[PDB]
Amino acid sequence: GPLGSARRLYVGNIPFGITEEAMMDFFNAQMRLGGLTQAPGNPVLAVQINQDKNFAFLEFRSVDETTQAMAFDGIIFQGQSLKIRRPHDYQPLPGAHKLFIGGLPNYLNDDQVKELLTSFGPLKAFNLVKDSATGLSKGYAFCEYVDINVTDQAIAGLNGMQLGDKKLLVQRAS
Amino acid sequence: GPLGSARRLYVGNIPFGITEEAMMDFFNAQMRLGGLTQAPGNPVLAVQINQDKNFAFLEFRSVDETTQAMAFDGIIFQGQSLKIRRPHDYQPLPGAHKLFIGGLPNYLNDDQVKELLTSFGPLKAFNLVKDSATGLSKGYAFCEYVDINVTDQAIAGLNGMQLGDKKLLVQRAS
Repeated sequence: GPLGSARRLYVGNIPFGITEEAMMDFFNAQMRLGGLTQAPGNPVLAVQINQDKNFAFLEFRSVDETTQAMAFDGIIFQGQSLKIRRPHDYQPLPGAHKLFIGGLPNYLNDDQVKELLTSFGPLKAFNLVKDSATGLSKGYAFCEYVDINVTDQAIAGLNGMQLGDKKLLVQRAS
Repeated sequence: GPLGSARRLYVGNIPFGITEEAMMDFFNAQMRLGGLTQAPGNPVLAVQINQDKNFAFLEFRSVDETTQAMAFDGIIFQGQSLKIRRPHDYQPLPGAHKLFIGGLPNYLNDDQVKELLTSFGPLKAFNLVKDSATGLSKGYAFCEYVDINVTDQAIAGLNGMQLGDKKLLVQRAS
């Protein structure tokens, strides 16, 4: 559900043969050295390793320390660059990363506007704002990417871009 | 398998007539005497002796204790100085020869993908990655050959291979 999986992280590319205790000790040490821990003690409570598919799940004692540990993505552990991700059934709340897109040509329809956006990744929400009586586009839209990490990429790739006689605006809607 | 040779050592210059039990007793006693054990009990599980060529292999219960026993090179047994070495197939960096196989037709199952790989020799590890929900192949797999010397020939033979619709990507997984 909406509040599920908030204290766990997926860790991929773990070093071959590593133990759960070693992984646990490494992350707890890094949390402390890196200044990511928010109270005395160990933020990582447990590590569950799948040796066959070479991945682990970390369980944290708190929601906010789980979030902080996302910053370890790519950290090198016994020669291996670790892949750190949210669990697949973790989701931010609806609208958390809604985008505003302004400066669109009024003659473009929904699908045409969406084509520009979906080049960065799939969308879980989209609406092109139209005049209700005439059905004509007002030249701005909102969207949300399935993968929320795509949000900053769309902004970086589209914001301030030339588009016809306009300069496109793409920013977080709140 | 990979770690299997991480728990063995070669012993040379063994005196004539020595038994496997006497050798096992000797090394367990040495490990305990040196304070080199990381748990109660016996670190050496088994000894295999070749009387004709005057050598033995030791098998240990743990990777760390095997590494500790490297310190016994030159140790005196029945008046003779023993030669202690890693097995020739010892892997200093574990997983160095794990392969990634990508671009597989998504209808192929475990045995079919293995049939492609085993033409170059027997595997010690294999897994085809599947969607846990549907049980359907994601179109990539990992493996490890029993003989790591075969690895580069497999890459040479399989990488870039046209497989019906598909082109295979075969490389060290890292």
